[PDB]
Amino acid sequence: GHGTKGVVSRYGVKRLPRKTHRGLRKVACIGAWHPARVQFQIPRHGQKGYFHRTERNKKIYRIGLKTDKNSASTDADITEKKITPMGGFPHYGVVNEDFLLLKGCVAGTKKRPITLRKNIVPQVSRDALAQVSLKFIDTSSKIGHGRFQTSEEKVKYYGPLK
Amino acid sequence: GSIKRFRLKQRLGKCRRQNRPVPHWYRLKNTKRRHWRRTKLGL
Amino acid sequence: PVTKFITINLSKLTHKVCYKRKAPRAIKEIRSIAGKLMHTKDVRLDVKLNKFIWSKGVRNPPKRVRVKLERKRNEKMYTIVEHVMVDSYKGLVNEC
Amino acid sequence: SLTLQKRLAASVLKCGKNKIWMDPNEISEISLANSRFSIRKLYKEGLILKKPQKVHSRARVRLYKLAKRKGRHMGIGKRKGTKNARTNQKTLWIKRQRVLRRLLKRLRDSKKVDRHLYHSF
RNA sequence: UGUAGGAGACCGAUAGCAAACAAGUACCGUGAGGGAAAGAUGAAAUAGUACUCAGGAAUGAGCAAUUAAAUAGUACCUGAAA
RNA sequence: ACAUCUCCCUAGUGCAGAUCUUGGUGGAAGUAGCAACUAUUCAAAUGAGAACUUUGAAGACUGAAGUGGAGAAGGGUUUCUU
RNA sequence: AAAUAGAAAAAAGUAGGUAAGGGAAGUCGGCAAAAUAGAUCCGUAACUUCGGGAAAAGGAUUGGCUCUGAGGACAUUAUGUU
RNA sequence: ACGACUUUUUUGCCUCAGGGUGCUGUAAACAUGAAAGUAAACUUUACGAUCUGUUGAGGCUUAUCCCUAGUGGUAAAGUGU
Repeated sequence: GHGTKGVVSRYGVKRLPRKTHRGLRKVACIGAWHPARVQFQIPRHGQKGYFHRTERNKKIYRIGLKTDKNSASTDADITEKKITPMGGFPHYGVVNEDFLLLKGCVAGTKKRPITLRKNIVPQVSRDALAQVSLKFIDTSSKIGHGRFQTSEEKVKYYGPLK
Repeated sequence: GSIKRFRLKQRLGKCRRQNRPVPHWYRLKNTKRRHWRRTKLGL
Repeated sequence: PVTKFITINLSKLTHKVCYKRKAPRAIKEIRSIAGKLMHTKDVRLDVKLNKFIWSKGVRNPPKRVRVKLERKRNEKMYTIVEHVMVDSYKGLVNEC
Repeated sequence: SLTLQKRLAASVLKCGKNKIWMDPNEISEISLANSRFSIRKLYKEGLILKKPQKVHSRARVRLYKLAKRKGRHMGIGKRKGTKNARTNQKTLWIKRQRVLRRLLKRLRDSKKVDRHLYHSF
């Protein structure tokens, strides 16, 4: 959700020239004397975000398990990692239980419920068929600029402190 | 302005004297009142 | 009646507001918090505490203040809000 | 309202209105005053005071002027004036001529040079 | 025209002299000048709204009270339409 | 104070309208709006009632081409106390 | 104290800022905005009525600190006071 | 924008505090420290931008950060059917 927004934000129209008397973000010209009504297809001010959306065909890269002590660890990097970042996720902290690692972007905010559904028809594509082999999963901080990866590593790096 | 002559002085004191409301002892047996900013003397 | 000693983070309460209204808002937030906590109609804010809030001018109020809240019934219910001088804010507790 | 008292008080004190202090206690007694003789009495007692002034210190300037005397801030980035505006051309000329002419007269008059040598020099 | 009379098949308060009145006034224009709005309680106020209660005070109400009449209460006749 | 159809003279005699004249009044509407000039806060007093009265404490601004002193024009008791 | 206050903080407006890589290719128009700008030291063309052009163009430098050097006035015959 | 929406109201929640994660960049203070020189003794004592040490220090880090049933809190008692 972003609130009720202007035409540029909501619909992506080009701004009016620098010259414009009543502002650059002033609307698209509706036009038509006949028909004698606004054409609904015109872009216009109102809500941005909070829309229902189906993302389709997102690949599962990994299903994590709470039971696994090495859940976000890999065969390549064997140090103890669970999916929870260094200092936890911003606004979410510890991931409590089992988890889905899904390719790319997902609609809505963190903290939101998300519904996963099987595809309407089975998928025979290369990308569908393919077996993922992960090499590494980051657990660096996203609270900061993620300069470090684990609490042990931070202790080893600094050493002495007050 | 600050400077004035006898006729102006007398008239201004006259206008001041005049302005005062009607006496209530007469009334029990009307008014024209001037407010300085709203109505100027026009002399 | 009771007298209790608490810490108000004003930086948190003044977070959204502009330089010009920052110290006024901080005063209002103190009054509102004390009022809410002691749940009183009348809240009285001491001059020493006021001087402390306004000390660094409009831009930069104290980020944390230790306030003394006194619930007092003499209806004649009110609370008085006063500052108690303190150095470090580390380890402070919200008891009587 | 202390209006009346503050106008009289300023004349009694011989000082600005903004520097007059009325005691917040016994304010009724102060407010009851209605003559300059009364206001004088209040000041004499100590219920109306002229404030101590805000008056700036020369201290910061004295340090800076001492530093200027030490030659420290006379560098290029502390110049905005022309060399003439910094030190005037006429003044320098006038100094050299007057000191030299005083010197020449004193040598001639004391008879350490002659009139001829003096006039040429 | 000024003053004094007598008049009327005239007008009856947006009419009629600009003026039924504290009007050639208020007010406006640098000034020459321009120039209004503006009558009605009742028979009698030497009948003008007493007194009480509730009201900070305005005011309201009264089992209280003038008048034949107060939804006649002095910006008071009747009191149309919007 | 009112009528006259019994008859007849007389008329400034019949309004929806003139972007009519004059006066009142709506819908528009609790809306447009109350947008120059850095900032006020705390406690008290007054009083029936205080963001904008008064006092005190803070914070600030005008910044000597001043929201400072004096004066002219012009205004004319605006002064000042109660 | 300004003909108001409070609370919220999105559009939109208005006075502002700031922007990767490009650099007028947008638009009638580099309009807007920005770049430039003070001093000292250098250096300065076409052209000219020889007066100018000219701050041309084009460069460099500039803080803080601790010093070094130069510039007066008085009175002892080379020395002092300041 | 405001309605509206998401919530929670004692196995919680808020509040601070602690701890985590960070962000900044080495605080004040003191040194019988050094430092271009300065002045005053015959190598010491006054003065000195500065730099180094104590010192990855000191600060800030929830408001729309994370964890903690750690502190203290947790009211009105109103209204429609």
